[PDB]
Amino acid sequence: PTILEVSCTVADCIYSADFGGSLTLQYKADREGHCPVHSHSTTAVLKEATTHVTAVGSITLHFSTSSPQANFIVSLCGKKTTCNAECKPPADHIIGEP
Amino acid sequence: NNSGRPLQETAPFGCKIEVEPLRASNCAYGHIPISIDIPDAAFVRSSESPTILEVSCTVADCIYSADFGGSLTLQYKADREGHCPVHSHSTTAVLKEA
Repeated sequence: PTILEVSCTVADCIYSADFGGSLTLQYKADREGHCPVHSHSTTAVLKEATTHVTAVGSITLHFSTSSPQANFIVSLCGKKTTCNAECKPPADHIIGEP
Repeated sequence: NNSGRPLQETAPFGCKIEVEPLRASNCAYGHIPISIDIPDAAFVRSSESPTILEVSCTVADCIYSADFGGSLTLQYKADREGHCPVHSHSTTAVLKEA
């Protein structure tokens, strides 16, 4: 399924080792399938890899970033959209994760 | 004979003076800073609680008072049925429902 029109709306985000960022992709596609989602930046990584895509709807995804600002392109079945955000400093000081 | 009035009828801020031990109960004054470490079990990731695509607010007739005399309506669009919390981030407004 090659999606037709997708847009990105980013919720509260934070730059830390843990997955302290969330966003939503509002998509309009043509078939029910298993589209692969990805991040096209070196300073952001998603949690989910393959997401069930419907005809029209939304998908919520998580991400971790190292930049103070989320200024990164997310790709869904090839279609690219630039997510613009503003991530605050982390609340914690130390983590048990890399 | 010249004892005057007791402190029960003169203590400001409406603090009820009680004895054994001497103390003032329900003395409403100032603010207290409270730091709460909420357990990690209560929190849930954003992918479970239904994010809402958009919300529009329409305020009905209101009177600024102590009682919950003001009303409003929120037109919401979401992707799933859930139990969302509602808050007012202004200092001069509070909500009956949370």
